[PDB]
Amino acid sequence: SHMEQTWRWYGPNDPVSLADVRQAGATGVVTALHHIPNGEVWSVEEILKRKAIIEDAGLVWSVVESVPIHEDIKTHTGNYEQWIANYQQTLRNLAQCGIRTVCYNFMPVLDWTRTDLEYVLPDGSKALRFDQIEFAAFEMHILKRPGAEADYTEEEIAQAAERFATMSDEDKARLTRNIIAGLPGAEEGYTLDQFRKHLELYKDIDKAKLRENFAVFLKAIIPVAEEVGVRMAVHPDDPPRPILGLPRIVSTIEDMQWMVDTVNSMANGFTMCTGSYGVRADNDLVDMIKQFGPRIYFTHLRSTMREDNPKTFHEAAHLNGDVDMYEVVKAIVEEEHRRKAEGKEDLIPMRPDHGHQMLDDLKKKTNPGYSAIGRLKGLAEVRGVELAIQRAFFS
Ligand SMILES: O=C(O)[C@@H](O)[C@@H](O)[C@H](O)[C@H](O)CO
Ligand SMILES: [Cl-]
Ligand SMILES: [Mn+2]
Repeated sequence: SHMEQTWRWYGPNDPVSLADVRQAGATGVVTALHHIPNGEVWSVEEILKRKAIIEDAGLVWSVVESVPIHEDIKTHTGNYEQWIANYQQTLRNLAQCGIRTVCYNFMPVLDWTRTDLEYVLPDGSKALRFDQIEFAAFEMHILKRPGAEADYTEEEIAQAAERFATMSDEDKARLTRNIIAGLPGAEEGYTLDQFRKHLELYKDIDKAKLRENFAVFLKAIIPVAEEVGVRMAVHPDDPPRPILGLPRIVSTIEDMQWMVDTVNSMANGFTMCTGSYGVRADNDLVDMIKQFGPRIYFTHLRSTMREDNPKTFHEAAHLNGDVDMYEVVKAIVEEEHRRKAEGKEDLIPMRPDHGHQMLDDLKKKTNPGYSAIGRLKGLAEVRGVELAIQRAFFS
């Protein structure tokens, strides 16, 4: 009702129109200039061109998601100094156009990851899924990483061998593309060969080293962001665990605390993605919002469901997964109200994040799972929760 409701739109080529977005009830668009090569500067011209298309629909461009961080920055090799300079200028250009929140990630090599893009739920709709056994089969029988066996239980290894033996040639190709070619929003894509040689750049890069590389980026970017009035909102790792022998360093509350200890400026903040942090049971989403609320500048309000094997998860309906959506929304609303009580008034934009593929969308070739109807449904569910919390606790 008063909640700042936003919606990820990929641009003119997105099958979801800006009319669909408005009818969904979003007043704000989340988007990026996806066509601009990784690490190059986003010109004012390109920015204003996207901004105008959105304003034309009677919407506003609320959040950027994402400005990509070149791999040379994450490995701290090659042209990193130039890429950082460009990233800085992108932020200058963005703020000059009046776009003041930037979402970004530090997932190395791979972005957000799923093994199955078309998992049929009992109601007949389709969800994204991360099957631990599918993923083990990829790592040990397709990628053949040495020695990936250390990331798995004996039983999972036996199961991975069995699943692989039932896979068709095309099952194996699809699994591979699913994992490495890039899902919607990802700024990197690989063939198996490209992927395998890219992993080698990380043979001497452990958790501590990646943190060091991230620190170089933050200390360079945050002062520019602060100077220019832009707030940075880091998106967590998805899944928030180390995969493929590579570290993942935006997964837990310790990692969030590390980021604040590294750069104190308020320009250094967070995207509270409940779908991603919520994958692992040990993340206390509500505590995360209580502790880091002042720095939460963007939320993704979706939910996942862990299965019998707790590393296997699929995307749930927004109110029926592992995320206690009531408690999460309550904490966000309480954060917005303390801002208001400290004198300001500074809402936290939300987007429904992912949706199931359902109704008309089942007959379409869709961006997984950025189809419209499922995302509309999640948006509406969360709208309702938030409105009732406003009336029950803040009327
Ligand atoms: O939670 C997620 O995985 C999503 O929000 C992503 O689709 C999005 O691209 C994020 O910015 C991570 O790259
Ligand atoms: Cl969205
Ligand atoms: Mn998210």
